[PDB]
Amino acid sequence: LREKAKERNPDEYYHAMHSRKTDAKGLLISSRHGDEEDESLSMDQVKLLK
Amino acid sequence: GLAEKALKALILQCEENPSLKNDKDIHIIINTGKKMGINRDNIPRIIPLTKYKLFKPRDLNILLITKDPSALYRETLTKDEHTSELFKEIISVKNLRRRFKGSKLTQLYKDFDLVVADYRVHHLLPEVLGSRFYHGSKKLPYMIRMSKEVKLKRQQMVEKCDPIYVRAQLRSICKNTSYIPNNDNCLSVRVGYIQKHSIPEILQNIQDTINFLTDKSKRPQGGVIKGGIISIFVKTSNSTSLPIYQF
Amino acid sequence: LEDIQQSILKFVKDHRYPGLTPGLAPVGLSDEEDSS
Amino acid sequence: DYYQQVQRGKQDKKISR
Amino acid sequence: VKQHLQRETQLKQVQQRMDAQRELLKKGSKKKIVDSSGKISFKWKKQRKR
Amino acid sequence: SLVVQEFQHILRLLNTNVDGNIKIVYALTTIKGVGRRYSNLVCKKADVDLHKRAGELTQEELERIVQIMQNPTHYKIPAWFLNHTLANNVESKLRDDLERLKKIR
Amino acid sequence: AVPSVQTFGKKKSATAVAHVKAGKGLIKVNGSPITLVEPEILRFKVYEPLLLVGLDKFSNIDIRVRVTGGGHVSQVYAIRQAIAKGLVAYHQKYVDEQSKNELKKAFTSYDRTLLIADSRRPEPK
RNA sequence: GGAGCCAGCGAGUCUAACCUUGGCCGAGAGGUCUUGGUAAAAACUCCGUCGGGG
Repeated sequence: LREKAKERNPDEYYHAMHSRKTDAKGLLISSRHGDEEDESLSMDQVKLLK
Repeated sequence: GLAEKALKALILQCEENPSLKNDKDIHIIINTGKKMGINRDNIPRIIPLTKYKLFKPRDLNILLITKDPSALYRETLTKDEHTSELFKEIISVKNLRRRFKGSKLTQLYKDFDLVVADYRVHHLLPEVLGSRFYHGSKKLPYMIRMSKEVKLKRQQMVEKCDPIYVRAQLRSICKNTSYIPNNDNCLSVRVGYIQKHSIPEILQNIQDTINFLTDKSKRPQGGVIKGGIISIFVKTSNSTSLPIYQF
Repeated sequence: LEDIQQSILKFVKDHRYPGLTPGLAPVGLSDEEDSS
Repeated sequence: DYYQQVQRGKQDKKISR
Repeated sequence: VKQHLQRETQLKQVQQRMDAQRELLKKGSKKKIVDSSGKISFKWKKQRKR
Repeated sequence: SLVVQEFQHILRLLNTNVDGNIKIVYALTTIKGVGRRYSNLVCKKADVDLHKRAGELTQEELERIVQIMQNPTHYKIPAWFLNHTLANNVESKLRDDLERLKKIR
Repeated sequence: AVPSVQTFGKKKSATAVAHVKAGKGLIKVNGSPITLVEPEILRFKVYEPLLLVGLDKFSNIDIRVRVTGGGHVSQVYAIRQAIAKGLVAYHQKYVDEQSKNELKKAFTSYDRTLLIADSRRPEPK
C-alpha cells in the first residue's frame, strides 16, 4: 500500500469521479444505501408514505 | 464491658508501639456470612452518627472540584460569606489536568486533607487523579449536588448554586462518616479518632453504625447487611484484630 | 378499583446519573439552620 | 493484658492449621 | 381496561401530530407562529382554494 | 489657619519585628508564620481597613488583632490558619566481595 | 448554478481554504466573524488585503474561510493569502478582466507573498 | 491566578511497578475481599495581584 502511495500518478481520469464525491479530510465517503436512486425521496413519494 | 476492655487494650498498645503511634485512626471490620450484591465502585456512601460528632469543616482543609467554566462557582463560593473560610481551594478538572502531573499529584495528596467534587464529574475524576489517591479507601472524594435543582429529560439544565446548601452538605459529610460497598463478605469502616473523643463515644459510634447498617429501610445506603453479622474486629491500619460480639 | 374506576370513568435523582441517588447526603435542616 | 494473648491465638491458629 | 384507554390516548396523540404534518404539504400560503407558552404551530392565509 | 491631625514605625509583636509603612496584608505576612488568605480573613474578621498602613492601625485595633493571633480558634477559624553505619557496611561489603571477585577471576 | 469559486492558501505548514461566492457582503472565518481573530496584533495583517484594495468589492460578496494546522503567524499569513487569491479568482470568473488586472497590479506592487507563496526549500552548495 | 486559541509524526488479542495491614473460604494449592506507605501540547496573547538563599 505504501508503494502505491509513492506512485500515485497525479493525473488520472476515472469516470467515477463524476459520481463519487469526497470529504475535505480526503477520505472517500460511501453510502449507507448503495443505490443510485434512493439518495433522497421526493415530495410525491413522501406524500404517499405519510 | 469486654468490648471496652479490648478498646483499652488497643489504645494502650497504640501508646506503646512505635509504629502504632504513627497511624492515628481506628477501623471496625465486620465479617458477616453472606456476600453482598452491589459491585464495588468508588462512591463512598455516608453513615450518620446521632449523638456524637466527629470532625469539623472548620477543622479540615478542603478541595472542591467543579464543572468546566468554574467562574460563577469560584467567585460566589469565595465571596458569599457562608463558604468564604471553608474551602482551601476550588479548581476545575481541565485546569487540574493541565496544572498537576505526577509528582505534583503526589504533592497534592501530601498537602490537602479532604476532597469533594460535583456529582456530574465524580465519574471521570479518578482518571486524572490516578491511583495514588486510590490506594485503598481513605482519601476517596465524595460527590455533592451543587444547585439543589434537578435536570429532567429533554430540557436544558439550569446553572446555579447556593453556599447555604453546600455548607450544609459539607457539615453533614464532615460530621458523620462513610463506608464503601463491596461484593465479598468482609468489610471495613473508619470510626473515630483516638484523641478527639473517648471510649464511650466509640462504643456509641459502633452501636449507631451497626444499627443503621442493620435497618431494613433507607435502602440505597443503609440496607447493606445481608445475612447475619458474625463478628466485629477493632483494629488500626497497623495494629491487630480485637474480637467482639462474636455471636 | 376505585382508582381505576375513577380514571376509567373520567426525591432527588438524575435522568442520566444513577450513582448520585445513593452517593448523596440526605442533609439535615438542623445542620442547615444551625451555626456551629 | 489482652493484646498478647490474642496475637498468641493468631500464631497458634496458623501453626495449628 | 385502564391500560387500553391510556394506550388509546397515546395513539390518538401521535395520529393527530402526524395528520397535521401530512396536511402541511399540500397547498396554500402557510405562516409559522410560536405560541408564547412555547408551542410551534401554523396559520394559513385567508385564501380560498379553487 | 489651623488644622489638627487624628503614625508608628516598625513594631515588636511576638518575638520579631515588622515594618511600618506597608499595607496590613504585607504586615501580617512579615509577622512570622502565617499566610495571605489568613491575613485578609482575620482582618475582615476584626473589621479593619484592608487598605490602611502599618503606620496606621492604632493601639486598640492593634491589640485586638493581637488577641486574635494569640487565640484564633475562638473566632470561627480553621486549622489552615495555623502553621552512616549502613553506608559503611554496604561500602565495605561490596568492596571486599568485589576484591575477592577480581582475585578469583 | 450558484456563481462560486474556491482557492487555497499556504504558509509553512498550515492550510487556508477560502470559498468565495456571491452574497450579501459578509466575512466568516471558522464560523466566527473576522473581528475575532486571535493574535490581536496580526489582526491588522489579516485585514491587509481589504484595506489595500477598498471595501465595496467586499461589500458585494461572501467569503468563507477555514484553516487547519500550523501555528499563529503561519495561519495568519495563510488566511491573508487565501483571501487575496480568492478575491482575484472571483473577479476573474464573473466580472471584468480589467478589474481583475487592476486588482492584481495593486496587490503584487504591494507585496508578492499575497499572490504566490514561498515554501522555503533550502540551498545546498 | 484566570481566560482565549494553534501542530505533527504514531496503532502486533497489543502497553506494563513494589512491599505492607488483616477478615473469610478451602486439606491444601491457594482464592477472594480489606488496608498503609514508596518509583513513575508548551511557549504565545489578554486581564486581575505582588513587588538574597536552607
